[PDB]
Amino acid sequence: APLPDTPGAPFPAVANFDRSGPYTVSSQSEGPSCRIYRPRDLGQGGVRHPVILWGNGTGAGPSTYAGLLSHWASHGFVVAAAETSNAGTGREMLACLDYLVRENDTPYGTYSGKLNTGRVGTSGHSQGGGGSIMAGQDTRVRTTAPIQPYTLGLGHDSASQRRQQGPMFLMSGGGDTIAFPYLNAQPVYRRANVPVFWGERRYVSHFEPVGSGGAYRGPSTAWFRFQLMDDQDARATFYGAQCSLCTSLLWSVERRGL
Repeated sequence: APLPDTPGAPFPAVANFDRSGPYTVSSQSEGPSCRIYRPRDLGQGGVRHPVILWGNGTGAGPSTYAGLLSHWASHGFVVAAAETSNAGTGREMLACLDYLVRENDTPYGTYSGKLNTGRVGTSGHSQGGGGSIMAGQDTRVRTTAPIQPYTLGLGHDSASQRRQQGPMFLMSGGGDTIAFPYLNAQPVYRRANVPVFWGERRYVSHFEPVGSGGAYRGPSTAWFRFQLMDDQDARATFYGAQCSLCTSLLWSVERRGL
């Protein structure tokens, strides 16, 4: 850990990060209480799929975010969402990683030889966004993208903010009165020991990520494509003084080490 980077053929390019990708998707509950959203046909054309671990919002289940999870899977990601409605410690998210790792390496299953376990990301909404930070401490994790994280309690260890392994895309909502950004997101940005891109979407509430992922679906996808798939087309969304988010009137950007 990190696990070796084992890339396959390059992933098809897409013209929009917020539209579906080329793959037909499926989901199943399997492993240690994991709901996995993935391309129906794994390894099409020789691609090796990067992994995204997902933590739900407090009291929610994977289906609450089915539109977002499937969307990522349509791009070519295998998304392992912990089934738990309380994912703040990040432990259940990582149990799902342990299962995929094992499955990839075994000779005869669904995922055998199909994953790129050297390319792992974490994300989550609210308590699960705190859970993605906590899991981002694992050396197997290359990047995190917490969506409106709740970091004031519900299993969060603020020490984890200074022990990240890769770059973070921190997302907050200007109208979130449940995981108030100044109290839950600003401290994460302040303390991050890795390059951080903090995008605050003005006006949106704590329910914006539920379902299709709303305004966070495209940006989050561009982030994972760039970090996990080396998609250079997604690069400009976050890099440069003129990156897309940077010039958008609906996002407040704060960047560091990038």
